Amino acid sequence: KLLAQEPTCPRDADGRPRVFVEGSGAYLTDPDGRRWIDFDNARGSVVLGHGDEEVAEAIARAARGRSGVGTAWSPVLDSLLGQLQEVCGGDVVGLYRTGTAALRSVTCAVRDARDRSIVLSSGYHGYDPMWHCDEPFTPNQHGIVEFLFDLDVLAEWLSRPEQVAAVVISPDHMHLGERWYTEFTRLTKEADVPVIADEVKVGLRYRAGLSTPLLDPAVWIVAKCLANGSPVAAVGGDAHLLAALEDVSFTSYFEPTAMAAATTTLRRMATGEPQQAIRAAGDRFIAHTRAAFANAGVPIDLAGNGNLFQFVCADDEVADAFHAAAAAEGLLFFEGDNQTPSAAFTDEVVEDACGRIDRVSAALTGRFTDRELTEESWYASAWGAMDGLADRPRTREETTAIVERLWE
Amino acid sequence: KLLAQEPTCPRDADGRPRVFVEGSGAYLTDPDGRRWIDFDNARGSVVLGHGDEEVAEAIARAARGRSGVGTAWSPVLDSLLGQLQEVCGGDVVGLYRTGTAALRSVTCAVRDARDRSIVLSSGYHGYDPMWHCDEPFTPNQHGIVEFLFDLDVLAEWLSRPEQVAAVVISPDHMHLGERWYTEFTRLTKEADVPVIADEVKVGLRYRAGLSTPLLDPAVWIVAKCLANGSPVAAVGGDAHLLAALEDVSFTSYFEPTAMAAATTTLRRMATGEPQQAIRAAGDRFIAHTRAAFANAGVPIDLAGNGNLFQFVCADDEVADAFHAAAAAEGLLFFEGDNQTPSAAFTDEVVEDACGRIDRVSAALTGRFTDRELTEESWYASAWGAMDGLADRPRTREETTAIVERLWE
Ligand SMILES: Cc1ncc(COP(=O)(O)O)c(CNC[C@H]2O[C@H](O[C@H]3[C@H](O)[C@@H](O)[C@H](N)C[C@@H]3N)[C@H](N)[C@@H](O)[C@@H]2O)c1O
Ligand SMILES: Cc1ncc(COP(=O)(O)O)c(CNC[C@H]2O[C@H](O[C@H]3[C@H](O)[C@@H](O)[C@H](N)C[C@@H]3N)[C@H](N)[C@@H](O)[C@@H]2O)c1O
Repeated sequence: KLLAQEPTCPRDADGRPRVFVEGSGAYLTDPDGRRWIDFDNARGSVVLGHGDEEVAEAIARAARGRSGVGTAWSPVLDSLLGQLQEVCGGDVVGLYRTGTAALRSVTCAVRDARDRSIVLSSGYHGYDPMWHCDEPFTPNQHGIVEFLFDLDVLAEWLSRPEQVAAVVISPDHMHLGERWYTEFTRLTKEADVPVIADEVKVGLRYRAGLSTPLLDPAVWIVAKCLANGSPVAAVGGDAHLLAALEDVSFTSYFEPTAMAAATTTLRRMATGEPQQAIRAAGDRFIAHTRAAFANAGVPIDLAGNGNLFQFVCADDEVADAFHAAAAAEGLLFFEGDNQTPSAAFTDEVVEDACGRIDRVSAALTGRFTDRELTEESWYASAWGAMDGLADRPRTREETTAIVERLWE
Repeated sequence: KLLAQEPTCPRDADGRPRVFVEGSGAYLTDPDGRRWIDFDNARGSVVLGHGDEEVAEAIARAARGRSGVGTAWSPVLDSLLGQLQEVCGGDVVGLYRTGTAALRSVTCAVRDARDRSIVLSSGYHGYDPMWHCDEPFTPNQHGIVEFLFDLDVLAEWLSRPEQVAAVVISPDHMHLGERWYTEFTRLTKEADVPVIADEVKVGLRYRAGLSTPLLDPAVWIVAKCLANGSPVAAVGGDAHLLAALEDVSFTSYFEPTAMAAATTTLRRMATGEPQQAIRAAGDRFIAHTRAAFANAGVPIDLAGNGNLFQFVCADDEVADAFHAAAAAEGLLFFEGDNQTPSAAFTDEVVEDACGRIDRVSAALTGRFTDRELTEESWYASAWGAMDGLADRPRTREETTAIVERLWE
């Protein structure tokens, strides 16, 4: 009753937030003492594991004033800014406390520098009202055009490039591939329109760098993979497009525990070693789960890879039964969205999660053996996770029909 | 050269950031080993003291997952929301990572609830471009009218009340008195326009509550005094005006170290004891300093009280000389803005600081003896610290003239 906001979090079947009282590594403990395996991981921001020792020791020293104070520039900030630039590229870098803040600030800065009114957008960019819209493919009141990753619509808007300030996309790699990114970049280069790569979720997710070399971003944003859940986002890119960032300052800019979490996490993420380990362990869990369901005739497949994957169910009913069965075994999934294991998802935890998937499979057998994975199932589950249209061959009339089905 | 932003921080006379390696209580240590007394305190967000051990212990435990994880609701959140509603009041509460984000979210929500386009504003509300304006007393492109705490301009805009969604003010108590607040509240009650009290700086600063009972805010925001520098801001007030906050969610919402810092700090700030101790200690420093300058012919006075005060210098040459002399003695002032001691500013620190101020006064004696504080000195100093016009008697044409001198 007290809380005016509606934060995204795991919720039970009746909509009330699931309470977890402690966590460590890959395991969460609920009030009754039951241990769950976390695949949500603070919506993908805990990439090293809950309570990671090295980060925790750095945070504790920073809370005791040993590595700088919030009053002033600290010795470690230069190394943070320098490594961000080495890993992600760009002329200049900037820092924020949320992805929402970073996305609003850089989009306004790029719009100002370009002196053009229209921004074309696909993917989620945060909660700020500037992104709200009543319908896709047309400007909202802030000049933003949602194009749902549809390149026919994008091509049309870019055929009048004079008025387009920038294209901002949150890249997805479960449902968009080489073909889509090659044509996206071809179109934007032809229009000479700068691209803002919103890599809040996928920046540093797959390797020590941005998510695909097929994109050529003028500006990038990363956050979830940067600080093991502490509130830090970073931006970088072309100096003239980010000129307006000179007016950005906020009180907690130099707060030392966030600085400790970001520097300690980035030094490790910049080696690529956590992403490689997560990839191997997650790949094993995916392969085990895919074969389990296929052998038991459960109509649920997987998209993505070990770093970032999602469940594709034939229908809503299937997804509901899956989610109840998963919860009963102590698997904590981000329901209808993407699963992002952390480095704490070791070989032993994989074994444990596979045993829990074995029991979910056994609890779903013979209930939905008839149902097929239709094109409708693939678009609906992709729409939940990457917030637009999957790259699957389709007619223009089919685009309209999908959007009519799925738009909120 | 890497940073695209210009964060507010102590800088030397050439504009380069002063670097500090470590801090404990009221003392900072610089790279050369010199100890400085901090009056800036992360722009007033460190109210207990750098490295406060009780907060550090709670942060360290939270960093190890001992009371919750960023994935999910936990009991620490229930207690925090309850503590906020108990100290500040209101129907509902919400949380943010910065004062800037909180102010933008509540202002948009209130404007949408009121279905009116004009917001009247005084004081600083954060870095977001929605507050940028070319001229005072006229609506910017977002419908916001800056009125610089001038109640004659406010009365003019409230004489046409039907299009005024809200009045948002950052209360000042160094240069605005009881008479200002009683007339402000009378005018806004008469127009039936809700008041948003931006108490990011002054909320809990002076007592265990908001800054003055002479305001009747429909919505309040606090931050600086909440978490000893960790990135937490809170809002609350009338449920119907904050209904759009149901759309607010962000990835780090459940981040446990920030919640640990806030619950621990707020528990101490809710007793009123830290603010009483700071008031007493800061008052002793102010009295000593005012007399040191006065008895040496140095044209520098002080405004405010022990919780929050500022220097008022005859002119900018005096202020520049004062700031250079202060840094030479290891006093770390928020230059040209307000000083906010922490609870680590104990009597032993007061005595040290008074000796340093004696040396500052000695360094300035004889340089500026023939200069005096004018009304222009008071308006210029107030403008830098509270971002509007001091409450001194003046006509409407004198207001225009002062603003023409000070508007940047
Ligand atoms: C790509 C991207 N850009 C910006 C942000 C905003 O960052 P902050 O949260 O730090 O401000 C994010 C945030 N990612 C959160 C999830 O967004 C989508 O899912 C839904 C959210 O769960 C919900 O809270 C929103 N109201 C709607 C949104 N569609 C993604 N499906 C999910 O994968 C993300 O974890 C970015 O991801
Ligand atoms: C009252 C108030 N509301 C909102 C904010 C924004 O909070 P966040 O910083 O967490 O986003 C603040 C912040 N206060 C910081 C200082 O602001 C003013 O000082 C100047 C700033 O330092 C500078 O960055 C700005 N460009 C201009 C601004 N005038 C206050 N004078 C200073 O006293 C504050 O400490 C609020 O204070």
